[PDB]
Amino acid sequence: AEVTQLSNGIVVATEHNPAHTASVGVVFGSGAANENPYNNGVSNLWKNIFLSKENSAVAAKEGLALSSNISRDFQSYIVSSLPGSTDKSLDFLNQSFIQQKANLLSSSNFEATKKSVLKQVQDFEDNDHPNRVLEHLHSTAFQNTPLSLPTRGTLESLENLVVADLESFANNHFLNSNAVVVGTGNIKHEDLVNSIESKNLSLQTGTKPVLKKKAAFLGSEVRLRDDTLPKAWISLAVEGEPVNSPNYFVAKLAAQIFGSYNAFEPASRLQGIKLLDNIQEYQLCDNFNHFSLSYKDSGLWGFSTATRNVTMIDDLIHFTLKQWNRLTISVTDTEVERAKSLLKLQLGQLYESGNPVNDANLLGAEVLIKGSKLSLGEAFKKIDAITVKDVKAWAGKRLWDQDIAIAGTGQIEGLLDYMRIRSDMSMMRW
Amino acid sequence: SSLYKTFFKRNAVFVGTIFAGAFVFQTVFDTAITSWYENHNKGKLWKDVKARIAA
Amino acid sequence: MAFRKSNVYLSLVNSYIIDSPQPSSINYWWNMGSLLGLCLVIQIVTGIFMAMHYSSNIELAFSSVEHIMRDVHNGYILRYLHANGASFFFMVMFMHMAKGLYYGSYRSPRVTLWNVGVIIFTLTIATAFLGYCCVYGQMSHWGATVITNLFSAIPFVGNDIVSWLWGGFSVSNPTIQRFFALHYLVPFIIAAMVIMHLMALHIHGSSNPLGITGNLDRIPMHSYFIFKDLVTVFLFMLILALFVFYSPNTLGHPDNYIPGNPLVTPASIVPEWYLLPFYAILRSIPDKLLGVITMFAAILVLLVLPFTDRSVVRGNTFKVLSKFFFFIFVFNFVLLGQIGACHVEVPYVLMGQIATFIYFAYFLIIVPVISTIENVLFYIGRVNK
Amino acid sequence: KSTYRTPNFDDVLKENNDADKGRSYAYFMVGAMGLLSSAGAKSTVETFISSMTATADVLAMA
Amino acid sequence: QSFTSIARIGDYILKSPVLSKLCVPVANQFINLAGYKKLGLKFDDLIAEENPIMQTALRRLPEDESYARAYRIIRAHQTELTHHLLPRNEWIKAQEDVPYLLPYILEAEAAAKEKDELDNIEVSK
Ligand code: HEM
Ligand code: HEM
Ligand SMILES: COc1c(O)c(C)c(C/C=C(\C)CC/C=C(\C)CC/C=C(/C)CC/C=C(\C)CC/C=C(\C)CCC=C(C)C)c(O)c1OC
Ligand SMILES: C/C=C(C)/C=C/C=C/C(OC)[C@@H](C)[C@H](OC)[C@@H](C)CCc1oc2c(O)c(OC)cc(OC)c2c(=O)c1C
Repeated sequence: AEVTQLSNGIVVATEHNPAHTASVGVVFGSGAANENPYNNGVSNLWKNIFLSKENSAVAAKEGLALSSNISRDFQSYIVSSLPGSTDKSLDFLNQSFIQQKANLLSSSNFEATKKSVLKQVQDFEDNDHPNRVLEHLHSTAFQNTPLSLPTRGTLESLENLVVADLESFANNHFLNSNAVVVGTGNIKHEDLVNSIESKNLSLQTGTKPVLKKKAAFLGSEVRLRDDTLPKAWISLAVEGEPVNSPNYFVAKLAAQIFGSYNAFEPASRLQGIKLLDNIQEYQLCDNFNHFSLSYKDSGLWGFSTATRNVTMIDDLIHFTLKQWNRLTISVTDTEVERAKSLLKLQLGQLYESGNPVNDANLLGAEVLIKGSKLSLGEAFKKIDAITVKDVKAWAGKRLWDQDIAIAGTGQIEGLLDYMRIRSDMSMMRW
Repeated sequence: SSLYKTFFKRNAVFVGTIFAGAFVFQTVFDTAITSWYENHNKGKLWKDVKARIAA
Repeated sequence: MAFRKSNVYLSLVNSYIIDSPQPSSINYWWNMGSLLGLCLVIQIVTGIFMAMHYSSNIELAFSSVEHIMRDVHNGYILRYLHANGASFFFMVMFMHMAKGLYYGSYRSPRVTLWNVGVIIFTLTIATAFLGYCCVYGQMSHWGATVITNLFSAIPFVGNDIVSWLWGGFSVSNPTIQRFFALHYLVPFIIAAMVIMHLMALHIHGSSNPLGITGNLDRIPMHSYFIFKDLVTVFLFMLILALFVFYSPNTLGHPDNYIPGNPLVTPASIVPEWYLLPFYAILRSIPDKLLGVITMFAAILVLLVLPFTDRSVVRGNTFKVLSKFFFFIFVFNFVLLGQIGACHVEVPYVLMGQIATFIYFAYFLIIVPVISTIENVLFYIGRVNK
Repeated sequence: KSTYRTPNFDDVLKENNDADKGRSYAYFMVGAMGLLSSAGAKSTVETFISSMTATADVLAMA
Repeated sequence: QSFTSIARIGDYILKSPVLSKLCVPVANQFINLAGYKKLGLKFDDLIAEENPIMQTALRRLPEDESYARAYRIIRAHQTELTHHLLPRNEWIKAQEDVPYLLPYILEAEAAAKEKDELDNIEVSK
């Protein structure tokens, strides 16, 4: 458990633990939330040439493995080494992001990569209905606002993208003040920071990105009815918490109370979740899962679900929203306590997997926003300190009689109108 | 309007307050109307005619 | 499919009356319900034809009924059918209720069925009282007086309710005219409650004399129980006919052939026979308020039986102690009625107070204790450890 | 067209500088309708109930 | 009244040889007067089934007992409607009048009671 971050000319962040391999990468503070409607998908395209057969063979000769991830707030390019080769990873990083960042964009490479992210993003829209729905949830929830842009980009902005768009983006966002270099694995801080302060040369230092306009939640829906699909997939959310919200953890705990479910897993049917008494009688769904998604400016708190019970979708939604009503008025001590324990377990399994590439992404994203990483033991202190009173005060502000955002696809004829769903965000009282 | 958010604060008005307000309304409204009505018809009422008779 | 199934109106008829799956073993005790529907029809039809000749003014009401008796062609038949039919309506209702009591018909999943039944019973009692007042004989006037006064026992606002019900200082013209209007209305509310009763019946079906599931052997309503119903319909009509033609006044009170007199209450005043057990219960409590509370409670306590019957089997067919105490209850109820018909005099006052206790103790004490004991007896008689 | 490209609602959307503007208006209207209804129902019930009280012609002072 | 509770009271009586010798003869005579054996029924056939415990229990009954219960119930209804009893050689004998459904019922009540306990557990720190 370590967090050593220090700024030379660039900002260097590491977290070392004797494991096996080491992962080095640069993580930029700009993602799909920084694109336009019209160059949407430029980051995903950058990712895909960085992993192209040409660049990927040059790394595999050296015994290096490549990894990249496009998100909303950020963007990361990562090389995993075998831990004494922690220097030959920094060679491949700079040989790409200074030298080859004019050789990767060759006409034959770009056209074969663009053709591959087109088959890629098309395949997504055709078949991945849960993530497709969740992506459209962000699209309508945050419409005409940076968080609405999908991470993979749209088929139409993608096929109209040229080399100059990659260039213009790279020249405005792959800057020094919008970068953090991250090392996870087992390698020391002073083992890496010296290999970085070895070579100087700043490259476009002093240049800031471009500013924008703030993200906002708009209560709304997008309904992607398709009667030929064998199920209905729906996601429903309120405006949640940004990272570095006081209620960052209260929100995450609230989502753990209702948790996630899988009708076919015997153990899942037995969880201490009151909602399960309602939904199992007539089998109202195959699965659901609650989430508290947090970004820089905003977040989404809600749930997603999939079902073949297409004539009782209204009972699914009704029982789920009646449970959420309880958070404001009647959530019990032992529900909160169950959530604490399970939130710790899952937050643990995230922050300490046996895979440094995940560690890098979690470290990178955190330090880009607040300039530091809160340690796992520090989180548990915050989690344990949450009372029933906290959850109630949170839910009464975020959940009770608040606008929602809805998205769905498949057989959603039985998903009732907006106002019916929205009325269930509260209860009648004297 | 922020006159609403002082009394009821982004929540709807509850039945108990509605019922209570209705009892108040009934009396106030009736007096306001009877007053206007009897005034508008000054001179014609039995009230006014009795003031000009004595036996 | 067959038209009786596909048509929107006929399918209702088919699912309730033709194809409705009945347990093969229900006995003639399950014929009472159809006899109650028949009774409801007899009362409504004969009442409407009489209404055509009836005047509700307090000066004219008694004479307008004498006019039905004397001048209206077959008028005495209509009046005697109505009056004797009301009595037969209660005889059959008591049997329908007693059947329910014996066979555990009030039990889950038929609690709603039972509760709606208790409402119908209250409404039927109120309807017959309203009709009885319309004759405006001596029993009419004092019945109206005594029963509207039940409400004067209500704390603070009781005498206000009574003067509002009367429409004045005492039982007068306003009173009898509004009681006729109400007597005409409530039969139709009873009809709507009967439909709600049959709706709750339909989702679980009838029970049967064994108290167990009927699902393994059903036979259709049509033919079997249509013609079985016909047997008791004719027997019912035969007996009603013997009263209407041969003994039309045996179930009534001679004082109601005397026009009502606001200044004189006959010494011979007695409630209608079907109200006597309840009357006795009220008379047994030497306090005004508690008298009327206890009497109403004697009806509401019927609602308690699904909870105080602790047994694990439905019905009394295989229960030796429950059968015995059931008949204690029935004959105790008859005694309550015989006490009601008697004078407030020495042996009778005490007997009525003890019978009243037995009435309530049955639901609240005997059934929970005995059904628990029978539960345990069934167990230790077969388990060998 | 791409389903991620949400159509224009600018003509309908209240340019949100006041968040609870429509909510406060809606809840005032819904509240006021509730008030005047309950008073109306009360008056209607009293009208009918009072028609059963002693009529003007039967209040004789003997 | 739950079968867990009937079993509690009944077993207490059955063990203590004061009560055991006093009551069981009374109970034996009650069962014969009940008369259900003359219709070809076992007591457990008589238990009201329209509730979740009894539906769970009947669901878990082995096939062969299930078909047998079905026959005994149908045969009882047919005899009832003819206003007869069975030939005496067809009556259920006391050796046959076993609590065959009781173990499934008790098992289901315990499972249900635990769920109710666990759904309502308090926590102390
Ligand atoms: C469940 C239905 C009804 C019951 C239990 C019932 C019962 C009674 C009773 C007990 C009487 C007094 C009988 C007597 O003369 O001693 C009566 C009178 C009367 N009923 Fe009904 N009634 C019912 C429905 C109706 C209906 C729908 C009408 C239609 C207007 C009606 C009209 C009358 C009239 C005109 C009288 C006065 C004539 C008479 O005394 O027989 N009744 N009713
Ligand atoms: C005008 C009155 C009523 C009508 C027309 C009516 C009609 C019926 C009918 C057609 C049935 C099915 C056949 C039968 O079991 O007889 C039924 C069943 C039943 N009724 Fe009524 N009923 C009336 C009043 C009541 C009352 C007063 C009660 C109880 C307070 C009641 C309790 C029940 C119960 C519990 C059953 C189910 C019996 C069983 O299947 O074991 N009913 N009724
Ligand atoms: C599962 O269990 C059942 C079961 O469901 C049924 C249906 C039956 C059979 C019994 C019945 C179907 C009873 C049905 C009857 C009713 C619901 C009647 C409702 C009551 C009424 C009063 C009908 C409405 C009548 C009128 C408005 C009167 C019409 C008036 C007229 C024509 C006036 C004419 C005069 C002039 C001058 C124009 C069973 O026996 C049974 O168990 C064995
Ligand atoms: C608009 C409708 C109104 C106001 C009234 C309806 C509701 C009231 C009832 O139940 C619904 C009511 C009939 C009651 O039910 C508890 C019955 C059991 C009445 C029992 C009853 O009868 C009597 C009776 O008949 C008489 O005749 C000569 C005389 C009586 O004194 C001597 C009585 C009497 O002392 C009692 C208790």
